[PDB]
Amino acid sequence: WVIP
Amino acid sequence: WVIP
Amino acid sequence: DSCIQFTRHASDVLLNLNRLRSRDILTDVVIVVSREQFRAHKTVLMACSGLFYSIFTDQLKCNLSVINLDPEINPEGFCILLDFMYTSRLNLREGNIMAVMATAMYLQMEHVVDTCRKFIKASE
Amino acid sequence: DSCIQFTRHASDVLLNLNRLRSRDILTDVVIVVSREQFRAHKTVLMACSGLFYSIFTDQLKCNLSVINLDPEINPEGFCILLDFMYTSRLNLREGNIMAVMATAMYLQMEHVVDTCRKFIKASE
Ligand SMILES: O=C1Cc2cc(Nc3ncnc(Cl)c3Cl)ccc2N1
Ligand SMILES: O=C1Cc2cc(Nc3ncnc(Cl)c3Cl)ccc2N1
Ligand SMILES: [Cl-]
Ligand SMILES: [Cl-]
Repeated sequence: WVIP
Repeated sequence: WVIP
Repeated sequence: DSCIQFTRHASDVLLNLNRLRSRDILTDVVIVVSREQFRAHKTVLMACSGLFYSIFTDQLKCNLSVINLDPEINPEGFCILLDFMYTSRLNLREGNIMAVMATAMYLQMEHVVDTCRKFIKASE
Repeated sequence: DSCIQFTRHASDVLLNLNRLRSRDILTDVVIVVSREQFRAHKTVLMACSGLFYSIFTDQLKCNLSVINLDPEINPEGFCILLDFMYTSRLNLREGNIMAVMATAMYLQMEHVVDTCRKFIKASE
């Protein structure tokens, strides 16, 4: 999971 | 395009 | 093999599937979550959820145009997960995390369940 | 927004759509390319090809279960492009590049047309  |  | 790979292809496909969903093109099922209805493509639901994969591979349920979810399922939690299925983006907030995690557990979306558990653990 | 994004989600969706295609699950069209038949999902074809997008948004053609391609289309070129649609991997070889490029032009798959043009230019 990432900060887009 | 890339070499996978 | 000796194939070449187009890096953005999977993302471009999902973007177009979401555009078809937004314009209600070739949607073949309505998911009923209490008073709320959500139109979608059976193939995308199956590709994202262990629960929908089981439902739509069933020889009788594969032909249904309407699927009713368990009454304990929260429509907003479902809406957030349906948006994630079609975009890869999850709108996870303090006010919805419990509903999102419960819905992801029911829908069998293990990567979502995992991030909800981690976000909850950090707040404890 | 304040969404989080699952990096591998689009790739995982496409992988599952290809698994459904391989098991012939919820395929809703057969593409006829001379003597050869290819089963697929209309939504994936539309998501990958300008030609299929135009065909399946047409109010009469959207309901057809069989689509016949132009007789000049090579079945192997089509097969290679159908595999690319469902995997992001293109099996481009000296022996098939001309058929693949002609099929990609007909199908309106601009990124494929672009790499074929570049690979041909390098060999000249
Ligand atoms: O957490 C998850 C996400 C998910 C998706 C699916 N889907 C598929 N799996 C295998 N082959 C096929 Cl053909 C599909 Cl469609 C099944 C289980 C789960 N669990
Ligand atoms: O080279 C290409 C690949 C391609 C795909 C599509 N597909 C879609 N485009 C916009 N909205 C929607 Cl809803 C879809 Cl399905 C249209 C044109 C082209 N050209
Ligand atoms: Cl997931
Ligand atoms: Cl393309």
